[PDB]
Amino acid sequence: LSHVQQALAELAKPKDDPTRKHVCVQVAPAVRVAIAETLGLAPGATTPKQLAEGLRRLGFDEVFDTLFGADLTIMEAGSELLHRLTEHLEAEPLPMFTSCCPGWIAMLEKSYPDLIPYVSSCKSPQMMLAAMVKSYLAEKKGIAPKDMVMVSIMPCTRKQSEADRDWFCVDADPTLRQLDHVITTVELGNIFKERGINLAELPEGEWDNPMGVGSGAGVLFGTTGGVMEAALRTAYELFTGTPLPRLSLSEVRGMDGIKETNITMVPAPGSKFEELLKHRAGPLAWDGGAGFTSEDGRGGITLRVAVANGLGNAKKLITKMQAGEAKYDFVEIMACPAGCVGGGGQPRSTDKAITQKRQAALYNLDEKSTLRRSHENPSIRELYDTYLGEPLGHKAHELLHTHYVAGGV
Ligand code: SF4
Ligand SMILES: [Cl-]
Ligand code: NA
Repeated sequence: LSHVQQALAELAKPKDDPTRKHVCVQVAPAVRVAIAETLGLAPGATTPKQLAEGLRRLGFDEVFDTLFGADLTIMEAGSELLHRLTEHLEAEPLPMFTSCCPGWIAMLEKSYPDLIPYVSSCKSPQMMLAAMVKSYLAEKKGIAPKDMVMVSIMPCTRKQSEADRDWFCVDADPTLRQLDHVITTVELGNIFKERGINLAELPEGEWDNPMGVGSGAGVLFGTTGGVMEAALRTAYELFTGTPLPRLSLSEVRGMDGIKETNITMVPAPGSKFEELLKHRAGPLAWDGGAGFTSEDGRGGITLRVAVANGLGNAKKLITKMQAGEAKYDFVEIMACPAGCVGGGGQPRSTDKAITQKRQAALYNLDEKSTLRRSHENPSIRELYDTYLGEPLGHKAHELLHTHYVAGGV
């Protein structure tokens, strides 16, 4: 009856049982780093492939990395940000708010419904991957979507409410969910312990590529800095023709839980963006944007970015934004004070710095030194080229975008 119980019941069916479904799991990075703590070990003390092996030992037919879903979110959100910028340069409002945290989306709908048009229409990484699995991958494997079960392992006690939004379903049948069951880090750790599975003693397993062909997880080596940063990078690099380094946000004096950075953007020589800047020179009192110019006319825009952690802190930021005392163009609100590594589904620790330890072990040092870019991922390129079309296009909109409901759902 619980979602854990339903998922385990699907796995309990022998693989050759005529009523067996194709049971898929996707795993968030915050889960991978914290799951070792369920054994009393340090964050990161078990490897990603040990976790993949453990999941395969529970009976999962596919084991996916949610980072594949995040590459889709980066493609869509980066394009969406650049589109809003483009529309505003040529005279879907700015500022844009990210949409990946369901705690934020719940507060948005209930308490700030007038802000709905400013929020990204992107689904979350877990929902984009789920939508893809029950469309593209089902078709590829010749499996009816109703015979697919999608489970996510999340650090978050709110991701089931996200998955349960009614229209996240296949062909307007609300009982055919894109994402069926969410299991938290601690629930999964309990499942392993109840079965005598010790992740730390497992051999390395393998990931499956959600494209259904090829080796590995379908995500390239390296790190992005997360969906918000990589969406910014996508827009910035197209706008300027120059690389965006890893960001370092600074604390905002006088506002708890708020960090910021300003990103100066000069359009690439000969680009449409350069043309737009030169030729064409609501609830949130947006100031028409920050810009700069030089004596010879090489002008640019300055993108003002904020991240709010904690919903109380976000409410204070929104108050200041409405007052015009805080001026931002792109804002990420996450409900958890420490972000997802400190989510409500994570192990409890006496270590006041456990979330710092989780963040540090979240990706290895070799991968942290390497910046990767979602649009360079051959699996992502193939999916757009042969199935989705263009970011923000009709098919991408259908599978990967969503809407919001004033008053909540
Ligand atoms: S910040 Fe917290 S509530 Fe929001 S997605 Fe992450 S774990 Fe869930
Ligand atoms: Cl997600
Ligand atoms: Na594989």
